[PDB]
Amino acid sequence: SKWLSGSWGVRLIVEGGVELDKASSYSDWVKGAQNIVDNLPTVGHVFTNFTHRAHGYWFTLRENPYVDVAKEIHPEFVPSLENEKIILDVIDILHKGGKKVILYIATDGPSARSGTRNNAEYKAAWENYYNAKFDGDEGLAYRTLCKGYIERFKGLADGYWLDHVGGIAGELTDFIDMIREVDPSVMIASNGIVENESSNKSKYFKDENGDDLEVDSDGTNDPDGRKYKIRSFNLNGSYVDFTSGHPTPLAWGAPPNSWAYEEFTFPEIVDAMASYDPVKHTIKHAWMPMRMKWTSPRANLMFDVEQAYRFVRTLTDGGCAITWGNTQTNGSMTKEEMDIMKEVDRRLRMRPMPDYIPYKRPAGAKLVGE
Ligand SMILES: O=S(=O)(O)C[C@@H](O)CNC1CCCCC1
Ligand SMILES: O=S(=O)(O)C[C@@H](O)CNC1CCCCC1
Ligand SMILES: O=S(=O)(O)C[C@@H](O)CNC1CCCCC1
Ligand SMILES: [Ca+2]
Ligand SMILES: [Ca+2]
Repeated sequence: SKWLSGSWGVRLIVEGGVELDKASSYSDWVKGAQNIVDNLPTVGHVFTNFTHRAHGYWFTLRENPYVDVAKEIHPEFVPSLENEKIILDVIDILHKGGKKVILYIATDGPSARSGTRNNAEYKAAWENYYNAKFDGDEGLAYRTLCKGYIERFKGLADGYWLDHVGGIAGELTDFIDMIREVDPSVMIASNGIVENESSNKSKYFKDENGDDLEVDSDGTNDPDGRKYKIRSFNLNGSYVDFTSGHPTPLAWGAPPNSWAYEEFTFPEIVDAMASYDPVKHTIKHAWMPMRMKWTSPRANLMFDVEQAYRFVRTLTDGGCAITWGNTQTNGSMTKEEMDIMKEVDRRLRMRPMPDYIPYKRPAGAKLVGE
């Protein structure tokens, strides 16, 4: 379990399903994986894909011991037999490079009742399957489909990051139970529902009256005046091993480099890990987008090297983990981001590591309550 504590990581997006088939002719994810290994020796872990980013009906593997997905469900759910080797080769390079591998799953699956883009044809094909073979029990159908791939990733995936969990077929706990039944040693994070041991509301920082804090301004030249709440990652739900780390949503106007994360979110979990008790606690982990969008290289890059270095240092010094939300082009990390990752890595290899520039509240940055 402990490998995640103090680890920093990057994302290598691998597409799934028919989208992987379409992207394979002009992309090389093997190069992208080798690129990470060769340039980022200090990186401890890499996030990549069991499903396509944010889409539960596109998988990175094809063959499945419990279902011929192409013949029984829909051919676009799986890549070609040749292209299913992409994710396997990626994992081999990362493992051979000494990296741990966390696999992303959009758990709302083909019915797409959460963040997966709705696709009527995909949903109908899926319903035809689970009604014919599972007599209407979508939850068991979905767990069984996924089980086949969890089985194939045994020893390859070191963890799983579950998204869209409010739309999962059946009970999320049954789905997590299924994973642990296949491989009880993998680390599991869930983007909601089972992280907060105390409640099913999202956890925000609060004042003495129990009201949520709100950022008013990010600084004198804040480009977006929308106020936003500040997520806490101090979450110890029993079903998960590490915190999902999803910060306040970008679409609400919360920048991923928010000063409030340096002042509230990160110090809280650094302090939590200072008392880490594996019997009681998750490994505290942050997944911070590099840009104002998670996966679009055209979105504004929100980190320079000095702030990215402080983010990684602050969290990993304290035994937390951090993952970057990197973007990919043609199967390799976007250059402008790799340049930053490389400079972070360079500094982390120095002995002593150089001090980071101290966090100071930006000019004009303030809470509503100030
Ligand atoms: O980074 S991923 O896409 O794999 C998972 C999640 O963090 C992204 N959520 C956004 C929400 C806004 C619209 C598109 C998806
Ligand atoms: O993904 S779904 O819409 O199906 C599940 C939905 O309950 C999750 N969003 C809540 C509300 C906003 C703060 C975070 C938690
Ligand atoms: O987190 S809570 O549900 O307590 C309140 C907060 O989420 C509402 N934010 C919306 C979201 C996107 C449009 C602008 C405002
Ligand atoms: Ca949807
Ligand atoms: Ca703002």
